[PDB]
Amino acid sequence: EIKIADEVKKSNKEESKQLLEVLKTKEEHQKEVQYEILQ
Amino acid sequence: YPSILHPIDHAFNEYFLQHQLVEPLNNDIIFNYIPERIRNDVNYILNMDRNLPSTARYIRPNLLQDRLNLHDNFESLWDTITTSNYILARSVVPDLKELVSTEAQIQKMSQDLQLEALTIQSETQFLTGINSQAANDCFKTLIAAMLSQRTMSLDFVTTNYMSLISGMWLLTVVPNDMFIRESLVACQLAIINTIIYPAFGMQRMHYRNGDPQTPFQIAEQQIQNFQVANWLHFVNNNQFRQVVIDGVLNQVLNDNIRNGHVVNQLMEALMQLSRQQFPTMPVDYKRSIQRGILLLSNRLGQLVDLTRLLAYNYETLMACITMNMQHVQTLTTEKLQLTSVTSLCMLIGNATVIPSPQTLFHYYNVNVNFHSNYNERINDAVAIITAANRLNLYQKKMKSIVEDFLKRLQIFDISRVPDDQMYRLRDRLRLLPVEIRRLDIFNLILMNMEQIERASDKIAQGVIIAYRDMQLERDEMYGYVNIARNLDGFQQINLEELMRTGDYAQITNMLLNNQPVALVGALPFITDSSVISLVAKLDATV
Amino acid sequence: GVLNQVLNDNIRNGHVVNQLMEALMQLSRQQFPTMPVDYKRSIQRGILLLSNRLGQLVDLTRLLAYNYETLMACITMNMQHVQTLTTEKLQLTSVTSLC
Amino acid sequence: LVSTEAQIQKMSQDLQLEALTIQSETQFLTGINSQAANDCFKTLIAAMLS
Amino acid sequence: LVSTEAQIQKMSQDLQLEALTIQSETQFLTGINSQAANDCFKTLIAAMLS
Repeated sequence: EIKIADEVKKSNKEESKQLLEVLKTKEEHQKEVQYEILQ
Repeated sequence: YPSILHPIDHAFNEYFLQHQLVEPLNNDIIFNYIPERIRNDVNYILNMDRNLPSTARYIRPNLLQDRLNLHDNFESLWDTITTSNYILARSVVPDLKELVSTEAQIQKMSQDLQLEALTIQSETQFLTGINSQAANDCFKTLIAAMLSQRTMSLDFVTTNYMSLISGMWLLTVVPNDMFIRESLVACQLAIINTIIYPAFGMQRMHYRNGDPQTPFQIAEQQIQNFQVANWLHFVNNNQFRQVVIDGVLNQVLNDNIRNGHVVNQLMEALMQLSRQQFPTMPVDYKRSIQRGILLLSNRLGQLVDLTRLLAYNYETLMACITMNMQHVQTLTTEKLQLTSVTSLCMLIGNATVIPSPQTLFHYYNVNVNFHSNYNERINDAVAIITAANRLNLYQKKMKSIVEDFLKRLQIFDISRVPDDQMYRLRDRLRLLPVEIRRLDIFNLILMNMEQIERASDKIAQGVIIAYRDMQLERDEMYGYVNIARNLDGFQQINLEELMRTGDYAQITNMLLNNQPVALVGALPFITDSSVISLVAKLDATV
Repeated sequence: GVLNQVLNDNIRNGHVVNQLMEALMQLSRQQFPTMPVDYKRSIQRGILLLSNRLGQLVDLTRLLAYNYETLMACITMNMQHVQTLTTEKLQLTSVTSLC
Repeated sequence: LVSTEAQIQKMSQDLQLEALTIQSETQFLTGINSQAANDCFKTLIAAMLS
Repeated sequence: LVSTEAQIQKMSQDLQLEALTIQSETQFLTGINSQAANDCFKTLIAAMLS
């Protein structure tokens, strides 16, 4: 569940998918550090 | 035409004939009925297909400004009116056209920002709220608010520095007096702390909450740079110019905003920030800021033209206003997301959008109808009020009348209004004069009401008592009658005074001792037609 | 022949409340120099509420005084002032309701 | 008397407490009802008469 | 107070944290929870009183 427009999610351009992968990685890093702190 | 009439009837009919409201009509009056500015606007062309005769007529409205001053201590009703006009204005602002695609812009933004995946950055949040439907939301919010003169707040976050940057454009092309204080104080404070003072090594800031001076004021007189100080000077001293035009007050922009030149000083300022190392703070902070403001530098020309477009549509829609557009802070605000401001500032280009003349005529007719109805209902209320006062109606509570005045203004809910506002509003309405039609009709009633009350052979205007064997009059529609038509000599007692404060001591003393007296007030009576009732003195048994 | 604790005759007629609302309009119009604004505004507007209840509070004061004196007339014993031990409570919410 | 609710809406929207960050949100507009105003009206007069 | 994770995002972003680097900025985020702050706030005053 990402906070970005429909036409970027469904965009079959490469830069859009690269962006989405980057952002997912950002999210998961943040979650890793939060989970650590809570541990 | 011939007619048969009583003189009162003739008075009223003749007044109806002479003082009827119609005016000859022709195409010149069709033009001149349109506002000046729109005819004088070269972008609009106007024709027609008819030639109206001298036979034609038209009725004119009453576009007289507010006699009641609802912009003073009736702030709830003013909030209502202001909201109503705001959400009307939203309905007529154009929808933007040929916007930039969201992905086409997000890709440029992302490659300009070099978004590393592994490491954490403040720079991802700049992509927050870049859709369309926010660009139009801001474009439709700002103008509608400036037209309605409805204040609006700023909801935002202290980590999306792009919001703080776009706030600069905002606070240029929109006066600080248009917002509510605490919100833009927070915005200015964020901006000062995180773009400006670190860009000159100044202290972070020490801002007191209820400080009278907003942060951009005492920032104007700490830093040492001409560009930024001039920018701040414009911001702090930007405010609407009041000016009365074609009968209506107008809140006009600087005319340095109507052309886009403010944006050039804003660019000067942002560039003189880009050329500053941040000695206090690390490389990545500076990197973030300078990227964030390159994103707006590269949109400079679009911003210039956007500002021009906003000002243009604002004045163009302003031309279609009839009620004076007072500037007072409202109770309730409109939310404004700075993410939408970012979206507008970023997604815009090569597409002018102008209000169709149909939207303009609609936004004019709506306000005209509301304004005429406001004035006419005021006249109604003032008429009945002045008439109840001049008719000495002292038991009448003037509250239902204000309900009838507000129900007819079809935007207010009276089920949840107080009952003291009605009497304050009454206190204002008493001061207003009456129009001519109603006043003249009333004055025709006043000089003739007594003569009407003489008729209606059901009540009589008083009864005399005089213990003396007086004579009956030789009237010819009757025969002999116990009638009087002067009431002179024998003194008189009013009955409403006696029915208010029961003091029957006077009348009782006068009746028991058989003193002559008259009794004055509408009283019934029976027609007795027997001489045997006369000889026996029965009219003294009552 | 009976003692009586009477009022001022600038209260029995409601005229002093005009002075009150003058003071309250002034307090409305002021800057609260050190104060926050979201709280300043609410205070000013809550003041304006009673400043709009002017005539109604004149009416209240006059009615109150009238009923008090009419009932005072129906007293036979001297009515004297002493600080009593126990004390009737009065909730200012109730005075707010009345005003 | 005036509609209580008509004063409650108005006071709520004029004071605008939800905008604030204080802890008297419901507690301001308590006792505003009738059966409080008549109580005070009686209490003042009785206490001055006694 | 300010929320804790709300503060951890701001701290992470002001302390730009690389996923694959054993650097000392991570330890800055340790023990930042609420109710440690109440513990200190009570401890200090209670000691300076006692």
